[PDB]
Amino acid sequence: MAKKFTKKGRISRSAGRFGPRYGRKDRKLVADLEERMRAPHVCTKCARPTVERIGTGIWKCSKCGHTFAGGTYIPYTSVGQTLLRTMKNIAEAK
Amino acid sequence: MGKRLISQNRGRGTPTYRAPSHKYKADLRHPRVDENSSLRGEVVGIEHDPARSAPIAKVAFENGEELFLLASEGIAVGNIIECGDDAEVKPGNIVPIGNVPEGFFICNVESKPNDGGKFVRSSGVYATVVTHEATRTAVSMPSGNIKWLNPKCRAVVGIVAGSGRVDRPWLKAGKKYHKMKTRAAKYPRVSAVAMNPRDHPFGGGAWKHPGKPTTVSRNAPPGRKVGLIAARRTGMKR
Amino acid sequence: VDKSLIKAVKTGKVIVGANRTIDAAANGSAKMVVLASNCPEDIKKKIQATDIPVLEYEGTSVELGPVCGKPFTIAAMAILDVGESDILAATA
RNA sequence: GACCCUCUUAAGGUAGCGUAGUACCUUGUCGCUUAAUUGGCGACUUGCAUGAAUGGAUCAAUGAGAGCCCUACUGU
RNA sequence: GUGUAGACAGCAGGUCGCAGUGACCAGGGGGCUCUAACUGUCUAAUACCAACAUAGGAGAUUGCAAACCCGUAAGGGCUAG
RNA sequence: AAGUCGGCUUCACCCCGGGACCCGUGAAAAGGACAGCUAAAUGUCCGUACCGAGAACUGACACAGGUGCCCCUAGCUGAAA
RNA sequence: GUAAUUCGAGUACGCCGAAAGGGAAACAGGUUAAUAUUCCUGUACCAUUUAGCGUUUAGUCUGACGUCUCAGGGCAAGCCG
Ligand SMILES: [Mg+2]
Ligand SMILES: [Mg+2]
Ligand SMILES: [Mg+2]
Ligand SMILES: [Mg+2]
Ligand SMILES: [Mg+2]
Ligand SMILES: [Zn+2]
Repeated sequence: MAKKFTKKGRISRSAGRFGPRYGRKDRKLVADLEERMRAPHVCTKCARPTVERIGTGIWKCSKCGHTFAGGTYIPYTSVGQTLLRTMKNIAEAK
Repeated sequence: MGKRLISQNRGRGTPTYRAPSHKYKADLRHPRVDENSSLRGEVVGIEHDPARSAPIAKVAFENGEELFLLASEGIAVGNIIECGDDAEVKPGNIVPIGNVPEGFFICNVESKPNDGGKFVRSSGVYATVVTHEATRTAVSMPSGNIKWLNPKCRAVVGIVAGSGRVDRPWLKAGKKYHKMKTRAAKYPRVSAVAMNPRDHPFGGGAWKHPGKPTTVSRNAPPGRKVGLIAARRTGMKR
Repeated sequence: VDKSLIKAVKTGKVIVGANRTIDAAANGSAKMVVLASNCPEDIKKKIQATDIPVLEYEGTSVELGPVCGKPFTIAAMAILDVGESDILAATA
């Protein structure tokens, strides 16, 4: 499907561009964060996966055109999720 | 006179320690509103601010003047903001902290009324309203302390955007170098024990050791408060 | 509301898409027009201007699509003639 | 050279490493490396005067860094 | 043979010399240790190193009319934070 | 003195468009465009030679250094300046 | 403000700061011992004022922008018959 994931070429992932440098821990952290960033995120108006990162904390929908501010590396954060959940439950209880 | 230290050089304000002000987009402050007024406005664009490494919003108000604003998370181009006393509680509006319910998150809080906002401004931080007495309200600051603010203070509801900025390690001197070009900080910094006895209280010797205790009292004169300034404790937790 | 659409797509006249629904509504042959919840507000102007009954759909167009039999997304759909279906009974 | 005692003017070195870039005695003793080695490596070690962010041990890739050995090469 | 082309790749036979990247150009290689992780900086004119820097780890002060600092003062740096 | 024609290629130059990257986000103002057309008149001031370097600069020199390799360069061999 | 200034930070109003940033408009040939998009021949172009003949949309666009990588078109140089 993607590039050759041979018997070896499978652990580094996107951190394979650093070669033999910076140690195992940092490379693993950067790699995992990169697979989270490259994910197919979902829109809020469209409800179609079209969201990609334009800048530091700026996101946009390719089809929908919608622009919004979010996380630096991921569109939606857990704390914002909790705020939405709590405020929406309070509103809906009224 | 053994040479002055880096802190005193920053005090003088030489060009090496001055912020490159012309790079920054604009100052962030709350809209100025007279007594018993409520102005609205809808976002026109979302923009990057080089002075904080976080997004900011451009909003055009009904009078005509547009202002950059500290962008809370979720702000999108098109939504209208209703800053004023009569605003409802929603993510984005600016309302007094006296009539904010307990448990709600806020940010860009002011010290005294009509300051524009001074607390809770870096990426992904937020504060909480705890209690509402008649004369004050206690909010838990992101540091972890309780602060007693005036009920007639303004603060945008939500949390500051850009959350998670420090989950990505530098892993190079080059990337951190590039960040420091748009700040007043100096990069890189020499360590005190590697200097000469003219330059620092810790310098000198045939081997690199502090020589004297690193904890310094709070009453030490300028040019000597180097190290652990008036520490209450030291070491990790055993 | 949900099982009637199965027969509306199986039998009778239906058209999928915003523009053909606009044409059917203006022509008036479309007895009823069905819309998804999160559709753009630019479409509701015609659906109110058109006398045709406006059947809401609680879901979003993204899941409206697959239930209608099409993998893609459906914003506004019209049924010109029901035939062997009773979605109109849901609307009128 | 244990362990009961000590000298305990606060306590008396845990993991590790160890003749070290730190070992005065000293060219310390044994093995591999040479016809022959105050050398290099490995082992022991009663450590004049090792030791845990005065950071300990080890470490792939990198080095106009510092030692020793093999092969090819040569007027050294 | 591929290709729109420029060109590129491959084959069969013959043949010369001591020698066919024939001149020019153009890595010697391997093994065992100590040391610094690495790329970087350094005594312009005797010291390019194991020294300095670095990412990583930890500690301390401060809720902003703050901590730290410059000025005799008026006022300022950090701070469009 | 001929002064007619075809073909191949084309950078290191011009136009146009796409993609990726950023805990870097990559100037401002004068000026110009959108209502101009015709006619005559006006367009002041300063520089302009020559060198720009193994002899015109700087190092006391007609100095093997430095400023300037700052910007450009034909045929063959060859990946190639 | 300072004992005081020719000294000192800030604020308001001005004004300067790029012969490699922005930028209204010209090319070929000839002529001298030494100057040439400057002089001469030919063919052009752009502004400000005056007079005549008409008119705004007046708020937007442009000037006006990073590093890397790639397709397409064109062309000076080059080569072949
Ligand atoms: Mg001293
Ligand atoms: Mg020897
Ligand atoms: Mg090194
Ligand atoms: Mg060091
Ligand atoms: Mg000027
Ligand atoms: Zn969308």
